[PDB]
Amino acid sequence: EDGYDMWLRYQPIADQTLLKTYQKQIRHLHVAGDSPTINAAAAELQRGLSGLLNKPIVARDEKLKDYSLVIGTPDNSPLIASLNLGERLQALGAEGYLLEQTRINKRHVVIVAANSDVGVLYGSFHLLRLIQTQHALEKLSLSSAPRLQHRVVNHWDNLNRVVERGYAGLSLWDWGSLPNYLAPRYTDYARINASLGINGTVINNVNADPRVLSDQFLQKIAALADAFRPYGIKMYLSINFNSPRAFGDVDTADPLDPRVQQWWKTRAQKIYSYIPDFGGFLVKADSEGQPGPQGYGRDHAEGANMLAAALKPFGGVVFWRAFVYHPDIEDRFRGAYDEFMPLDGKFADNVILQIKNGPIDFQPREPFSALFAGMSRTNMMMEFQITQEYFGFATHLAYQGPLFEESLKTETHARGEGSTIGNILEGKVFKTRHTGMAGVINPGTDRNWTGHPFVQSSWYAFGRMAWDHQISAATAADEWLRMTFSNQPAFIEPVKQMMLVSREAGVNYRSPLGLTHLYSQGDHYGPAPWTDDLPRADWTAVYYHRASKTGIGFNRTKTGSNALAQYPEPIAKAWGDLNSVPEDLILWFHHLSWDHRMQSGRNLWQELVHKYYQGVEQVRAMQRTWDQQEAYVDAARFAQVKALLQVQEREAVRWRNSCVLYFQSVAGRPIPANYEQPEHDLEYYKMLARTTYVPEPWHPASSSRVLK
Amino acid sequence: EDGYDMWLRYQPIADQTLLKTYQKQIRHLHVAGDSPTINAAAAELQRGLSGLLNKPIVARDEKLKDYSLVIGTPDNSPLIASLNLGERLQALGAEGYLLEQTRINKRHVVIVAANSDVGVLYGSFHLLRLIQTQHALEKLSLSSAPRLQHRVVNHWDNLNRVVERGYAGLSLWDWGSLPNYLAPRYTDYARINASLGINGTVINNVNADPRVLSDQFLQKIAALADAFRPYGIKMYLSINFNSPRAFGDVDTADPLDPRVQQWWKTRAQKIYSYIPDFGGFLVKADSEGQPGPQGYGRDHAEGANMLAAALKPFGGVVFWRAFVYHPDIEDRFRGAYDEFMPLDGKFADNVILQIKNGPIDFQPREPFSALFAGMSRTNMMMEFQITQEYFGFATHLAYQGPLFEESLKTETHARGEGSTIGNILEGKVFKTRHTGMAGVINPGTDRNWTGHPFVQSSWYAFGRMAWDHQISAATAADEWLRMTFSNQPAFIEPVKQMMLVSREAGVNYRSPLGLTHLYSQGDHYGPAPWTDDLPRADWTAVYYHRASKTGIGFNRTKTGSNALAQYPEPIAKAWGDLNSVPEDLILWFHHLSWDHRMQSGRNLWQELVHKYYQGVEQVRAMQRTWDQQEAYVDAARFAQVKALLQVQEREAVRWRNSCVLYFQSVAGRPIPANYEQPEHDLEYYKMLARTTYVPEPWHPASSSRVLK
Ligand SMILES: O[C@@H]1[C@@H](O)[C@H](O[C@@H]2CO[C@@H](O)[C@H](O)[C@H]2O)OC[C@H]1O
Ligand SMILES: O[C@@H]1[C@@H](O)[C@H](O[C@@H]2CO[C@@H](O)[C@H](O)[C@H]2O)OC[C@H]1O
Ligand SMILES: [Co+2]
Ligand SMILES: [Co+2]
Ligand SMILES: [Co+2]
Ligand SMILES: [Co+2]
Ligand SMILES: [Co+2]
Ligand SMILES: [Co+2]
Ligand SMILES: [Co+2]
Ligand SMILES: [Co+2]
Repeated sequence: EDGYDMWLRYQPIADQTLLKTYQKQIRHLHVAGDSPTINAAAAELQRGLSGLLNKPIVARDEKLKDYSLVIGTPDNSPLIASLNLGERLQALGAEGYLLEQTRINKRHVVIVAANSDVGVLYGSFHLLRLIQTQHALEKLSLSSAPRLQHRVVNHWDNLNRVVERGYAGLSLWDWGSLPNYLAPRYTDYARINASLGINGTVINNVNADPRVLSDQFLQKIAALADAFRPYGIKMYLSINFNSPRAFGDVDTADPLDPRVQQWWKTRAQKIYSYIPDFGGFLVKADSEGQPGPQGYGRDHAEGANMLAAALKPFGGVVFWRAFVYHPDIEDRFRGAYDEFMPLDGKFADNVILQIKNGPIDFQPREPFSALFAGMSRTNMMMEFQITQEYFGFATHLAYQGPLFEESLKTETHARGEGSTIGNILEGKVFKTRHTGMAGVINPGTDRNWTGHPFVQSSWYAFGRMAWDHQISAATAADEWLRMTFSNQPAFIEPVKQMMLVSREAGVNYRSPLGLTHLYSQGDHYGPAPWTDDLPRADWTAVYYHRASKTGIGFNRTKTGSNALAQYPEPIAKAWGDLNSVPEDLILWFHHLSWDHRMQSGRNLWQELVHKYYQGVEQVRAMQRTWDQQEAYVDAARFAQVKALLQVQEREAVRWRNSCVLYFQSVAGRPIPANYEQPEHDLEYYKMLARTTYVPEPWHPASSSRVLK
Repeated sequence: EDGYDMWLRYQPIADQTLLKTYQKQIRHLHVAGDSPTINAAAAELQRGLSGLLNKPIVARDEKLKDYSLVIGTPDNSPLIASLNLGERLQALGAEGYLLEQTRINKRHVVIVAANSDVGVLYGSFHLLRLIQTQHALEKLSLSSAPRLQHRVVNHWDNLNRVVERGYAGLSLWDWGSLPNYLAPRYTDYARINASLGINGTVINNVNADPRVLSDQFLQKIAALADAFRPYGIKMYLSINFNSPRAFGDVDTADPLDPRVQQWWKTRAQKIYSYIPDFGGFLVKADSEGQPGPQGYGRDHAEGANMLAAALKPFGGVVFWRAFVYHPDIEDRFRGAYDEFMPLDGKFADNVILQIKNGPIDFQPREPFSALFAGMSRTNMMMEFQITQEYFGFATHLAYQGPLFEESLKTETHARGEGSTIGNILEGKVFKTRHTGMAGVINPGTDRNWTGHPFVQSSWYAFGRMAWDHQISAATAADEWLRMTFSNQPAFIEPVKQMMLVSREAGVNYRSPLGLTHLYSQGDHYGPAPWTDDLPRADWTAVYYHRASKTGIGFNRTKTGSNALAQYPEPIAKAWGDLNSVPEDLILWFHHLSWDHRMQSGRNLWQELVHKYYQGVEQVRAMQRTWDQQEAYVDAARFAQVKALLQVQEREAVRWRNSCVLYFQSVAGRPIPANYEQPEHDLEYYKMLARTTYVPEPWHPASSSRVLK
């Protein structure tokens, strides 16, 4: 096992009693349809059922035999049509499906029914997953339909093939051999994402390269689009707003100038001639030096709508990112809400505002982005991070399921109780036209796609939740572990719990209690809570925690930046009262004295030390847990994960010592004697921050020759 | 087939008659020894014999059975010792072996015998190779010893894991998980190289990063050395001559300063404490802005000897590169010879001068480096390039076997007939102590290690030629094709001839007739024969061709730069007379009028055009040849090579058109009417040079957003 198949491991069911049962149930595979998508479904079932059931199952269009798996839509399979499923099937829409043990013409059969061909494909993947996870097919009757419209992944890939915040190798897209070489991996990539119901992908960096819109690259991209099409995945591209000028065709990119409007209309026509079902554009504009409307004195609705008007005739959409924040504002936290609230209602119907789960930047824990509960007349979608920019690259084990679950189940009170983030995204709260979530996966050419094996679990969790936002981190992990490693109960429970605690461990050894943004800038690998004196203050560490001799935290109540007033009243009330604010968010909103007593009985200095030390202990416990699993995992992946956990323990100790000693130097309070005193002093950890290798090809820190 | 196994494909022998014969001859594997090296040999024979013979062959130490493969040395295998091989074994030295079908106490055996364990390992790989190439074991009696001491590969890997002139992915060395994670791939890398007899590797960029000498990185590198050691491969490191300054320990790097001498001796001690059999140092100094002794007003002997004094007590050596040339000389061709000739005999016995095959920079054809025939009191070694910096990156098929053979069989007349480069390298011509050959392979994390499947053939040939410098390109291709693809004679012949013509095709469409250095600067992917006006002229294209309305070529005779006088008399004569100079080198030494008549009857302009058009035709012929092999090759690799050849044809045409149109614009002569006239003009090809994607992560050109 080298991880190439990820969770699509079609190995014979290990439980022999169960294997026999499946073997009696699925003896033939009946597929009448022959469209590309149906063919892809048949091909997956054929390879999947043959592997899992350890016998040759070939997809065939023949007279129905007893004990068959029959797939199709009423339109492409007369057998499925004969069941007259009616309303039951129809309610499942354009992507849903029904899996049911039933009878046709007296024959025993298990049907993968749907209204569309992509519905059959999704249904087929679920059929396989049931087997992969050793669920019973007897009396099977289940239907499912996705709860969000655009379920997409994002790749921050540069055209040179280096991935920004990419810890799993070079970009998968081999531009030098495209379009001529349709590599097998492009199809496997499609199969991975289709297996989760992911129906779209942005293959290029948001720090966007204009070349993607030239003929040279559109031919390459079209070949990728072709490979992805039979698997229901639409192609999207990140665009550079200054494209008209980069191509030398117009002396401005002002969205109100007719020549600019025409440039993009003509370019959309060119794109659509290459990729007739192109999904549309992802846009990072007027943020971190990236070009945008405000550079021409226009607003984000004006810029987005101009792009949207160009794509509208072709059915394309603009995913316009809300990750915007000007250096001059008093509180970065407030930024996005204050930028976009005045524009609510001004965006065209095929513009969707793509918002990170939190107001800052993918930190281990952030409160929900206020825009989610505030924008009532604009299409929204979520942006989550899978690649571990802030969770330890490819060396740290960190299942992100819980982060996503936490976010999606957060009650916002936008329109009273029941206004969870998930319900907002689905369109149940504010009535909206387009819904979705995007996941920044940043996989690469490493054999196992994600570098660290467990980053696969995050990918998985993300994909499952995009399909159904109420799926728990626990459910997703159970499924993933069974598909990826083993169906042994003794293995699943400990390793699932290990996965479930990994995120919190990553909070604890880095920045607990509402602390945030304590990373080495700008690589983000290691600790650097002392960071100051950067061109922009809101990229430093001290800006956020505002530690002094008397206290720590950032005042976001009515007496401070009043960011709490950007939230619905019940959240503002709960978070602004020291009696009710969750301790896991406290320092985001309150500047508190070191003597403040926490729920545990410890003072805030004590509780900070306790959490940092807890994070390291949690990693050490993960080590012990993983070591007890050697009998259930293959030798190669076992050794790799064991080794990576050793690296993570070493770094978590470095994180703990660096942060505790730094905050000690400011607070001037001792570390309690029941905690192991750090091996060295604060200057040594500063030196370690300057010299400890940063393991990412992209960030310049990896080339740093600093040795002192 | 995804190329991960390279030429060590242990699939069952297809010829059933042959298979039975091998199955009757090798029924058991007898191994008495148990050292790490013998264990690795035994492991290789076990996996190899089992796969090739399609039956379980397990290494055992037991009472000898009839029809056994018996391996060992007289010291570790009583059975081998009982044969009293004597003088037969003595002639094999420290790395040689004997392969022989014989008898031990009545029992039919085949022995792999040597004086050392590594000799047994090398012999074990040859035994496998015999079987892999379907050679008969009956009456087998052969011996072999390497002809060069230091057979190494070079990795231009940066510590961020980007490879300089790297077309095959990221660096193999995963510094973020080292030393903790001993990846299986590290062992497979060792197996690949040991299979060829390669006993050394320089893992880091010659543009050297001083971090490799820090404890942080030495701990990581030692884990690599540990993995490489049982395979007989020693560890070497490129060094930065300014390291004492970079570490902040001394205020100069002057080699005559006692503090600097002491810094390197103390650092050597540190290195050997981690790696007790460390091979030594590779050094790029006073070249292309890299630091060196001349930066302190010292010479290369003074610099090299100071490093050599530090390594001497530990047995280490210094590979000092002669790739040096300063911008204000009249003729870069003369550079290295004028730099090093005055230092002949001034280098310590553990310094070896590492010299490129030619005096410029790995161009598709270069005459031999004059230093090989001139230095008589200095250890020398060859530097060859495998990675296709100048042969089309990972998209062009360019077997380098013929280049290496051409070089190694070149008569220099240094000391009579038989003064071939190969014979000089062996130490027979000048009587030197330390000999070798280095190969710049630059593989990466791509699944097939080399990107383009055929780059594996060039690595293969290099290693075989490092073992025996008289091995032909034809022989190495025959072996490689059989090991990599098929033993079918109808496949071997045409694909072997295709491989053999590929180098020459790459000369023809780029720079035939002694033209050189016509590449886009400084990425090197595409044509740019117009290149001028760079910070230094010797990095441009016009500097070399000197094309004008009246002629082309560079005068290196007595009436020009007189670089020919740097060669032995007979060579200068032959190359300096228009009657005897090879046409494949003519423009290196002579500036000729466009009306000069060539051997073919064509004038020089006509011949120029003919060659450029010939190169494209040769690529088209390679396409047709490869299409005829579909029945013999697995579908995946077949499709991949088919597609790459399409990219190569497109590029070859771009090269042909760009060059023919450029030289036409200078010469003012028509392209003869029988040739397909390019439809676009020269300005268009200049535009394509600015905008055609450069497929390499490392060079900045791949990030170029130029669109016009
Ligand atoms: O969210 C912000 C990040 O975008 C920022 O990342 C920066 C990207 O550009 C790099 O050149 C910088 O080094 C790096 O800091 O980091 C700060 C964070 O607030
Ligand atoms: O041999 C010379 C090369 O070394 C040179 O390659 C240069 C390497 O440094 C890069 O930064 C430059 O861009 C590149 O030109 O090119 C010319 C060749 O003569
Ligand atoms: Co894995
Ligand atoms: Co980059
Ligand atoms: Co645990
Ligand atoms: Co206290
Ligand atoms: Co290959
Ligand atoms: Co680099
Ligand atoms: Co041919
Ligand atoms: Co003419």
